[PDB]
Amino acid sequence: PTELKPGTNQFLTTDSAPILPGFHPTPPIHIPGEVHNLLEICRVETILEVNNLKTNETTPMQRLCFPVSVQSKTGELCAAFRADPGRDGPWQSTILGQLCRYYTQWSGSLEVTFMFAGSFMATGKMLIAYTPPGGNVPADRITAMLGTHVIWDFGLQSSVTLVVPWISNTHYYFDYYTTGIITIWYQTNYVVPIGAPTTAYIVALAAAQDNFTMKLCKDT
Amino acid sequence: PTELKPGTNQFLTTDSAPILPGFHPTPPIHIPGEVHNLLEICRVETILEVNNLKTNETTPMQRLCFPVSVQSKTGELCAAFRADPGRDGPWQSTILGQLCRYYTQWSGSLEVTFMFAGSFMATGKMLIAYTPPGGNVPADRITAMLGTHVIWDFGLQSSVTLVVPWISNTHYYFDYYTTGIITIWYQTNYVVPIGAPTTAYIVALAAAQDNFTMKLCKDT
Amino acid sequence: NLIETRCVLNHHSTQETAIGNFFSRAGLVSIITMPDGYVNWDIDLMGYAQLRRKCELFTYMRFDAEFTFVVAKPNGVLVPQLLQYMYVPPGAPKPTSRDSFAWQTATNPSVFVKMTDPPAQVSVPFMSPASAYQWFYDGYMMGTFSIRTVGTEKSPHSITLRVYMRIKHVRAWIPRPLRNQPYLFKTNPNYKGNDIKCTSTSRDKITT
Amino acid sequence: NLIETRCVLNHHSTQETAIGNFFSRAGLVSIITMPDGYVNWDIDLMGYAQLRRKCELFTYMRFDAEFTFVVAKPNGVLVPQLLQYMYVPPGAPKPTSRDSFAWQTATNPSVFVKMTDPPAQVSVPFMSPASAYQWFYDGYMMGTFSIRTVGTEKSPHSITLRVYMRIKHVRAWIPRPLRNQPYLFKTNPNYKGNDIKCTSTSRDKITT
Amino acid sequence: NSTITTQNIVIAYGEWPEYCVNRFFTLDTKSWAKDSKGWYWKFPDVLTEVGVFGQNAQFHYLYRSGFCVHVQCNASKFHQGALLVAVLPEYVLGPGQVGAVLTHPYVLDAGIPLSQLTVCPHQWINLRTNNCATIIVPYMNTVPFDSALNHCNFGLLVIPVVPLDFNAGATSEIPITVTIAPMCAEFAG
Repeated sequence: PTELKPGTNQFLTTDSAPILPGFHPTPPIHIPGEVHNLLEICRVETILEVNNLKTNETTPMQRLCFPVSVQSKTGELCAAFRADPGRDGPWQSTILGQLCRYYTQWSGSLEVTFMFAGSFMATGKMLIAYTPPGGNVPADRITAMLGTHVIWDFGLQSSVTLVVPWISNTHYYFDYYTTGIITIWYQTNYVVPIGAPTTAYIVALAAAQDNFTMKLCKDT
Repeated sequence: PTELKPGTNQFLTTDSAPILPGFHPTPPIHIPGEVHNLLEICRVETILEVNNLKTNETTPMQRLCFPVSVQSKTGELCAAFRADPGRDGPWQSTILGQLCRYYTQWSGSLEVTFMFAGSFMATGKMLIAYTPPGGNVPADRITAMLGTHVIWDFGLQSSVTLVVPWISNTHYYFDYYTTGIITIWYQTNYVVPIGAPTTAYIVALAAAQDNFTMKLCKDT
Repeated sequence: NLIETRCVLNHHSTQETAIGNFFSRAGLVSIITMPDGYVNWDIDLMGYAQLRRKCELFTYMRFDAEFTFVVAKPNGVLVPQLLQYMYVPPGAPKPTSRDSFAWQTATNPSVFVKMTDPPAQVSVPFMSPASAYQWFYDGYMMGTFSIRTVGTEKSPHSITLRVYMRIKHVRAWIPRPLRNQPYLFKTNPNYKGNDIKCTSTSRDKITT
Repeated sequence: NLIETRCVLNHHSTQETAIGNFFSRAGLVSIITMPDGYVNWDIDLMGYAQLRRKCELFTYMRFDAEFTFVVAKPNGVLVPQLLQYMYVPPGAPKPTSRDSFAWQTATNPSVFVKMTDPPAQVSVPFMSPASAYQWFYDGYMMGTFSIRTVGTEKSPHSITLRVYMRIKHVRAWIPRPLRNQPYLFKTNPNYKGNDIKCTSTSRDKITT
Repeated sequence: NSTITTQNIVIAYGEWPEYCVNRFFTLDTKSWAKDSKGWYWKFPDVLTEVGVFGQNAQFHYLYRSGFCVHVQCNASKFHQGALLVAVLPEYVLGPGQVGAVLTHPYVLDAGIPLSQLTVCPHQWINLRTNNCATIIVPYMNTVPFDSALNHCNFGLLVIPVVPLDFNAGATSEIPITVTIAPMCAEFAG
């Protein structure tokens, strides 16, 4: 003795009798490299595309690294970009940026790894500065130094990692983004003895940290 | 207070109130020879039909055995066929081949038993060779000997069994069949004293092994 | 055209070659059409050919049945109309007229369903006096179904219905060789003696 | 046009980035219309583009399916009409005529539902002979759905139906880089070599 | 039999080769130039017509084995450049023992971007610091055994992300050497 309630005879896409009851599917075997969560994918270094100039579309292979030359004086800016995996720009070329389009809200900390690809007989000094969110791009090296910075030189070590403390998003066609700006400064001029090439390149890699997490899903 | 879900008022053929509640059916008795699984049927020897020539359709009684004669020199091929219970050919005449049409995929090991039906005063030697799947039919006796072979002679024993290691199928109008080729070679000429018949016959029997098993059903 | 690749290395489950699964699937057994209202059928298994060969592999079988009547107008459409499905046990009088006393007798179960409802379902137990059925008797039935549109009127709607059979609790005995010749009659296993079809195909030479 | 305010300070749950949720939502896969009654479809995932990119992130996948057929006349309205949905396993004969023997074979499951009932729902298990599906084979199917209006007549009603897929018990292996180029064919991963679309957008200068 | 000389290994998906001809096969040295695009090899195709391993693979039906790839680059202290060495299971294009050359390295000739190739087991070769890169690849297939004549399990990729540069007067052809050592090989022909 039951009475049907409202909500019957309706098909909800987000809500069955098997068609072959006598069928026994093939038992699974052990295949290496099982993925249990999408976060284990977002935590691997991928090549950022910083040198995304308008003239590089014909030859996209040059977009994966930006150059450092001997014809640059000390103190001038080398490159600058903001840490926005969701938005367009350099972060569109990473796995984190590609997977950020499938979700609405995300929050966590990122990390950026740089790599020098110059000759062994070459030394110098370079400044990496991270402006906290809400501030302006630093006007000069002495103003960028006062903030958060690391003095990266390639005379001894060829790689350096920088950690972004916190980012967040709330997609709405606009989004509430709280992100900083990463700038690369020429601490000292690129010095090089005779015989070695005068220009080098820098490769930028980025990945998420442990405490990254995403929210309600979408479709790109 | 329940609401019906999608999938109601539908008749699924692979999915009741009794019509005579007061009826008591006749109790069963013990009848010998109960079959609990179809595999107990596939594990009995049945006569292969190897001599399936075009001229034998008028008189099919001669298709159950192939002849061995005294007018054949040593070394020449006698008969050849592949171990394909599912496909057409000699295996269509066995219970295993007939029951293989009701199922899509099967895998396991087979066994082939030969039987001599000549006179008692007759001796010789015959070579049975099994080419592994993926290879070609042997060109000659010395090439067939290097592979898997058994030297069957009918001077002492009148029967011999050969075991196929593994076969498999996946029906799709084509199927992924992995099977070998069985060849019968004349090791020595058929010798016979005076008074006895000069020609004899061989009967070939085949059946499945313990580890045979079939998969998703069809209709022939 | 067979091919060599994609071999299988794992053994499959043996529970699905059991005798129950071999007959578990439900299939059509007859098609009934009504353009006289009685269309009295007769339950049988030697109907469609493909079931008369899979069932004759054995000699003695014992099982139950589970019917399902899907009924509609010839062109798919369904209309509100009452129907009566009558079951006549083995030994009860069979209807001979649309207005006979059999349609009103009480010992013959019946089901009344309109078209719009889901198809009616009825299970029939084992009814043979012996311990099990036999398809081969060397010496010298399951019932009757009658379909009628309820009412003393004449229904102005053509009736076409299909009956489906499911088999439950199957037991088999004494396996027998499979038939390999075309069928001639629904009662006796006769064959055309003028020609005999070889079980296997034919090739050119024994070595090829 | 991004803005700066309304930051988020709390971490969200990680259970909702799992592999099951990423495919849990059910979406349309095909649209079938019938103005010859057979419209035999073929179950696939490389159909609509947005599902062929989210599923190609991995190489080996193993899962089940759960269909739902929403059927109505082209202009919304529903009429009383019987329908038959047929499933052909991988290796069973495919219907070629409206009156072929496949429609009456017994080993192919089918469902009979009228329009007025809630949409039919059928679950399909994992059927590949191997341990899991693969979208990339370097060397040299799931079934078949056939839809037919039941009856020897000709149904005077146009038929349009949509099929929805849900994926249950999803397991993935060996992640692979995401595709970033327009698709050309539904079988092989070809791209237009005349031009190459950069993954990222473009700006004026590296410092701006 | 064959012995090699060498002074950070990466295990693909953290699994060692394990059961369900063991030597160092050294392939030919590819010449790296200022305008080269890349190279790739297919497995186990590259060892189908080579020595005892190829002799066994061309006869036995079933096959299953792991691999141990060793790639080294010989350069002086005045050359600069970078390389990306990574395996890619089930590489479908859009060759033999000598290998092939890529035509559109930015899209890996398969429509997928190169910048996300690092998700697969990869090792960086940087001429400034290190000249070696070793990867251990277990068996990755949906069946325990498969033929070695048609199916190619995975393909190794070597791509010069940073183009080679040097001053005029030095050697312009920097060699690249690939060393291969099968591990836990089985045949069931």
